Amino acid sequence: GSHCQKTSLRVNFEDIGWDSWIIAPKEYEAYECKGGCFFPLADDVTPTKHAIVQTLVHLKFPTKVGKACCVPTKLSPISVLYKDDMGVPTLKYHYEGMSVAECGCR
Amino acid sequence: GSHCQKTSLRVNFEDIGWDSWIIAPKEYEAYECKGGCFFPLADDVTPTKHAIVQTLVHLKFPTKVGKACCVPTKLSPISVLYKDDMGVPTLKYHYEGMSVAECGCR
Amino acid sequence: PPQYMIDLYNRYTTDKSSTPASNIVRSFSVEDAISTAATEDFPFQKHILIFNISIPRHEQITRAELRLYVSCQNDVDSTHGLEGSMVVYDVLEDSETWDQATGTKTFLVSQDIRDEGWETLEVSSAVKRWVRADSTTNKNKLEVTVQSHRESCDTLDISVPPGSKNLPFFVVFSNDRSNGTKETRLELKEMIGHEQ
Amino acid sequence: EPPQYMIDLYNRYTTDKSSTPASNIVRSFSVEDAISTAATEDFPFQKHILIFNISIPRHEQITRAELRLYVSCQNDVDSTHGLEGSMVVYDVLEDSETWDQATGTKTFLVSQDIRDEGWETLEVSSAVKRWVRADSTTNKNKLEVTVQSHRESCDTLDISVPPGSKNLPFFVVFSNDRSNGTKETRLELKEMIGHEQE
Ligand SMILES: *[C@@H]1O[C@H](CO)[C@@H](O[C@@H]2O[C@H](CO)[C@@H](O)[C@H](O)[C@H]2NC(C)=O)[C@H](O)[C@H]1NC(C)=O
Ligand SMILES: *[C@@H]1O[C@H](CO)[C@@H](O[C@@H]2O[C@H](CO)[C@@H](O)[C@H](O)[C@H]2NC(C)=O)[C@H](O)[C@H]1NC(C)=O
Ligand SMILES: [Zn+2]
Ligand SMILES: [Zn+2]
Ligand SMILES: [Zn+2]
Ligand SMILES: [Zn+2]
Ligand SMILES: [Zn+2]
Ligand SMILES: [Zn+2]
Ligand SMILES: [Zn+2]
Ligand SMILES: [Zn+2]
Ligand SMILES: [Zn+2]
Ligand SMILES: [Zn+2]
Repeated sequence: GSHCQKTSLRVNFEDIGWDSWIIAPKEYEAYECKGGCFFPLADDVTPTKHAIVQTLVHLKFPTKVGKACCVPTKLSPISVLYKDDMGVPTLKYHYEGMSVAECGCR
Repeated sequence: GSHCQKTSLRVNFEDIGWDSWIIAPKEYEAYECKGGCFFPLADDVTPTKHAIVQTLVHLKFPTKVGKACCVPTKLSPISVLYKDDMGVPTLKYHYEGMSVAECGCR
Repeated sequence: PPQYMIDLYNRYTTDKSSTPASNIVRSFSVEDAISTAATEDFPFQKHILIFNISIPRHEQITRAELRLYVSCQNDVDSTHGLEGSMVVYDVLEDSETWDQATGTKTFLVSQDIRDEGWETLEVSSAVKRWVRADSTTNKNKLEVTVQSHRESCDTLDISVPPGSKNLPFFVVFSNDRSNGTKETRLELKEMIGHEQ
Repeated sequence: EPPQYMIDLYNRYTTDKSSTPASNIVRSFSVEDAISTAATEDFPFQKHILIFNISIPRHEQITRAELRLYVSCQNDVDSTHGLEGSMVVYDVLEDSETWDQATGTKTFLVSQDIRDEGWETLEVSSAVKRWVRADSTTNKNKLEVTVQSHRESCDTLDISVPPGSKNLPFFVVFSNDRSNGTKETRLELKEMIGHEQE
């Protein structure tokens, strides 16, 4: 709850029950976006115009409008070996959208 | 705190002090994304793989990991008349990223 | 800021079914004006209009308009008529002696005038050269000559400085070379400056 | 159940991140059924028709296909006299419920000389590419493998096939996406939502 930034998040597929179809890896670094999008929004959170507007509106009317949320911007792919819906073993070098590359306010 | 969805949000530039450079319009519909990204995440919130993973992780470790945030997806442009830093009157038919087109969980 | 820009805004918003050709529009008022009265040698009004047009390198302009206010300048016997012609030149080389009677000019638009009011001159070519300055020759200015005809006003002219009303100004239509990519990037940085 | 070949491919891809593979998508298809005919005097070689269920999504563009076979002299006595021969795989176009090789229409894929007992890799990309664009008409999605034993070798030199349970043939299909990952990640998402509520 300070500044929107990427934090460590190790995800074990056994824990979330995805070990039933995910063959590899057993666990991976997915990362997490923590912190708030407090005024002002700087370059380092890649804000949108709406985010800036909403933040100012929230600053003006905090009881009616909430502030922008700290969410992942671009996501990084990982290598994944898994079984298809048909049970077919499938390996993908770029399984897009599994881990956080950058964070930001939206 | 129900379902991630687009809600109405009327923004007056006078209220947020942007009347100093924004000439037109005086106010516009910017919209806002309200609601929570509760399990399970469906198509109507265009979730990412990370969002799905984190949501499941949240179910397992709610005290350590938070759930996905309801944020704007793609943004719609509006027509804006304004003065440059040099004081030059500027009109742009597509001033991108001013209002919410779709919402989703990230 | 001219209401011409405001009406353009209203035009864009009321006609959502009809998208305009240009996204970016800017208004540039005249910075300075050098006026020379008609002589027997050169029977017409001469005006050198100095502007400060500065369009970002990453932008590709499409059209430029020079808006002038044609009016019989409150002469006695002004009911005798208002009819003539006017010509705008892109000034390459100037000279602090006379106007028209010196320097190097490139003819832009020839305009016949009748009604008192605003005239629009399509002088896109001149501004495009101003954008690609390439240093060297000092430009960013143009010369407008106003020719009064026989059966017309003796003081037929365009309203210019040091006058305070209906002064000349530029209307530059522009788009982005990166098709809006680099544009919205800088718009964001601009907004962040205006944020705090 | 998932072949260790697939597992090793993962380990290869992950330990060598500095060297990106030519193909992103890799799938393993085990043999569905096998029709085996022993060598005859008329046709002195082992005949196998291997029926698969190769199904690659239409929006995907496959690049390579591998047929993995286990070549072995079937525990014959005096097999120590040597183990050397060759094998040929044909893409079956038109089949016929009579004999193998001795009937139907085939289009030749790969000729392979064999020496070591173990797994062989056959470049049979063409056949699968033809199978993807099935266009109904001629029923395919199957191929014929012949195993030719040479003179100083085993009379029972063959590939391990069903109804055996060990070292069975399988396909390895390498593929990329035509839509450059757009339609790919869309369906991956829809599938994952299914695995979300799983
Ligand atoms: C006229 O426009 C020019 C831009 O072409 C302005 O010059 C800029 O001035 C700022 C601040 O003085 C400098 O940081 C920039 O480097 C200048 N740009 C160039 C290209 O020189 C100038 O200030 C404007 N003048 C008026 C009166 O509007
Ligand atoms: C061979 O593979 C095909 C395609 O993968 C399978 O076709 C499936 O048929 C079922 C019928 O209930 C459909 O619900 C599936 O959607 C089909 N698959 C696809 C990818 O669309 C076929 O079942 C497989 N054969 C066997 C014997 O398992
Ligand atoms: Zn919860
Ligand atoms: Zn647009
Ligand atoms: Zn004379
Ligand atoms: Zn005339
Ligand atoms: Zn004429
Ligand atoms: Zn007369
Ligand atoms: Zn720009
Ligand atoms: Zn040979
Ligand atoms: Zn024998
Ligand atoms: Zn796919």
